[PDB]
Amino acid sequence: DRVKKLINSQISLLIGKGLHEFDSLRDPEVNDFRTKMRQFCEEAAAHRQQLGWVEWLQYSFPLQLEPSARGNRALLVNVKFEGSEESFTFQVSTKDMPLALMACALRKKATVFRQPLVEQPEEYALQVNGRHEYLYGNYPLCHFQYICSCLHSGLTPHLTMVHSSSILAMRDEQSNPASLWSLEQPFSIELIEGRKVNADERMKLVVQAGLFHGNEMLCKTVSSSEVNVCSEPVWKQRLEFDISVCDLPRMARLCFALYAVVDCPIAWANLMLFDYKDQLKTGERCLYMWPSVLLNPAGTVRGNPNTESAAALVIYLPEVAPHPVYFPALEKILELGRHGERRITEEEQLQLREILERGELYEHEKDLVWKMRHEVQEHFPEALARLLLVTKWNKHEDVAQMLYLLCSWPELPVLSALELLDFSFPDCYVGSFAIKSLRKLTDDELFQYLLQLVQVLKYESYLDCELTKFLLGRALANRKIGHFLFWHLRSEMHVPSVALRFGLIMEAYCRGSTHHMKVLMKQGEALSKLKALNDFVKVSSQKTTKPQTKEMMHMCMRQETYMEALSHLQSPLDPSTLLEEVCVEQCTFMDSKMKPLWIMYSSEEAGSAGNVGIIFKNGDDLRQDMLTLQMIQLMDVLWKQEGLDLRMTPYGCLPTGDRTGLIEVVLHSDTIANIQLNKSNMAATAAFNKDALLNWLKSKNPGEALDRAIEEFTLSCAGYCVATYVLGIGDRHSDNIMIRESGQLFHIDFGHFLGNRERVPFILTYDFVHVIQQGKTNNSEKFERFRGYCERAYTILRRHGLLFLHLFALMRAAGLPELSCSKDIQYLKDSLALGKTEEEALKHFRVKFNEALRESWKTKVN
Ligand SMILES: COc1ncc(N2CCOc3ccc(CN(C)C)cc32)cc1NS(C)(=O)=O
Repeated sequence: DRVKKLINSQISLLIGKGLHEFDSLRDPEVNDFRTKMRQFCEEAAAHRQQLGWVEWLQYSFPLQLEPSARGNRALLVNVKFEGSEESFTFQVSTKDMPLALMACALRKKATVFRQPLVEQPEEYALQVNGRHEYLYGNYPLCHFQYICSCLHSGLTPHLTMVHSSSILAMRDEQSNPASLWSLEQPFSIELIEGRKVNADERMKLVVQAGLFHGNEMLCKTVSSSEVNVCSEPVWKQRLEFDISVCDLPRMARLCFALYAVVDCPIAWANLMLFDYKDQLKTGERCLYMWPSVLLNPAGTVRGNPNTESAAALVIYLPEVAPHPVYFPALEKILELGRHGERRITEEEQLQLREILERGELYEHEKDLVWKMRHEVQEHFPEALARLLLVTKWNKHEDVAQMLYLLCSWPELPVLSALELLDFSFPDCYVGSFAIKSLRKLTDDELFQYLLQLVQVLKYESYLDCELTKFLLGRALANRKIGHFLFWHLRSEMHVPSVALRFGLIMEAYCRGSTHHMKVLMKQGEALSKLKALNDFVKVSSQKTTKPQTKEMMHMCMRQETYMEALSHLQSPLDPSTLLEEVCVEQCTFMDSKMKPLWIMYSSEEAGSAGNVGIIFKNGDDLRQDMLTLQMIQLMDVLWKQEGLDLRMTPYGCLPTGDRTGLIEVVLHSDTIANIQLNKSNMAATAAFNKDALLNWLKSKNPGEALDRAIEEFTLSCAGYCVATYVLGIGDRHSDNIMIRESGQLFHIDFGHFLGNRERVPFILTYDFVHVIQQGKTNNSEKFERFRGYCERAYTILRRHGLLFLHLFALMRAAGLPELSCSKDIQYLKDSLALGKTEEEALKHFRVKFNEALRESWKTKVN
């Protein structure tokens, strides 16, 4: 009673939408979703509460492994036991496993405490000090991201021996508190009227209507008659479509576009012809229209919630029978589809093989794919998508024949399944099949594609769907998946077209983890304070000097309400990172229009690794930055899987609200512009501005360390030259390029990509060529190694070209202005030269790299 009511108010506050608002809709689809998903998520919670202690570590602290390890050398490690000040430093091999390190620490504890211990190494796990990260399992130490990170930066790993009883105490502490196919007549509707229409009185109003199965028309579009512009237009007319009622596929959507003609677009509205319970819709429909920015088939099938101001179209769906009509059950479909004809010549089998291994077709090529559909299934199962695209979705007999093959189709690789999630495959059985083949995604692969899977929810026609159930089950089985699923949904609650769907998924998730709900509430409280703090800084920076606004920001942060809200939270950018003590004196803000905040933290428990920063931004939109950075990270994983480490810096970036988000601070780094300012009385001051970068590296890396820094610069420079070229990152200048004290170069500010439109050429800067060449004018040995790194990076990306294409195609659902159409996708197709052979693509890259070298030399002339 009192706990339920409190939890309900806590979910309302967390998701940014009162749960009573779901109840007020009196929507049976909303009610069934809420009841079935609450049950599903509570069942997941009960399974979790009884997990074994090692399984609970897999849930709460999933392993962070090196990409090359997924599916020798000496090392110094500092190990302590929980709640003990005392620690032990000892030598291990990078090939040693956590258990050997643990047995070693237990022998030391037994010698110091003078007693032969009862404890076996099997009863413990290794925590990374002051982090929600653990080392466990039969993996050598160098396979762990944390150990790998220490090895490269020279730092000593600091670990804590945590007993099973302590992990079990965590699990316990975090518990949830106790017949259609006979109807041959053409499809028709009555277009009754319009309400709250706003247009120029000199013009006339028209309603264009179309039937779609995804993006493809099921028949030609039909238009109403022209009627004089007014607030309440009255048509009362029959719109007849060239398709029989029996031929409407299950996922058929009726799409409307209201406009004014002398073309002046006004509004659009879509609806599914069948409901969530498979019933063919009849009766009057009031469609609350969305404003046009003509027909929008990809647009949401739910009405505009702003019923007070929105244009409304009133339609009538006729009663096609005196009894309700449902879409036929799978048994009936399989029965009709089971019947057909299966041959073809040795020459035409070569023609089919040619086009299936080849991707638009000519009409005759389509007919052969369809005729040879059984052979597509048995000998080319990976060509399923091609066959689905040749299926006549406007003929129920062909759809039955297609569904018959699909229902016995072998499971496809993850790559093939991602393509099938596109809106180009709108059928529900196709969608279910795609999810079935995605079930084999590892948590690491799932995390890599989570952003695209969340965007795909915007294409879904109904609330209760296989994709939502899949995402929820995986989120509830892995705390990190759960964390990012929550933030990707929460960051879009200000978007009315997704607020209901996203709000309902977050509620179900919360029912599955009351403890995680409170952990996320703590994060939301810090974000609420940062927004109030940022508003103060925006106002104050216009009235006074920078030192004054900064002192005022500090005084504001030092208030008890701010010190409480801003400290002791898991970072929204990374739940493994603990943001412990806010270091007010180190906090500041940037001089740009939105005055973003620079927030520093420290943790005595984590030591040096506890010194972390976040950038809070309110006013800018970080969605494209997050996507670009996720793509750069993916490049890093694919390169590392080929044994290529280009020493990349894919720092965290996460939208959290309406034009609000965080960016991970990379410490010990500066922009190229700041370094090239060549200030006097500094360790880097230069005789020639071209020496500035190398002198800065020299001051940071004395003696023998310079060699390693130049190499880190070269590797990262090759990675970023390739990444920015492939992704078409433009507006590159000295203040959006950074260098770490390690020598690593990295890019920032990804507000423009995919050419935005101009084809971005490969960029080679003389300043960077100068450092790669160790400061020498001529150094082809070092320069050409760098070219090899670029070529190797580029050829790896090309081999995974389809993965980038499939992911970017799914991202079109995000509604990013620079990722809206096929033209934007064509940019990636050209940058990766996907229509060519590897030798032709490498020849093309070489011409592009040489064109960038001749461009660079115009600066070398001076
Ligand atoms: C899209 O905006 C951003 N993208 C990335 C960063 N990074 C992330 C990595 O750590 C950094 C360390 C220093 C600087 C450069 N300094 C001048 C603040 C920038 C960054 C920062 C911003 N936004 S800002 C700070 O420029 O207002």
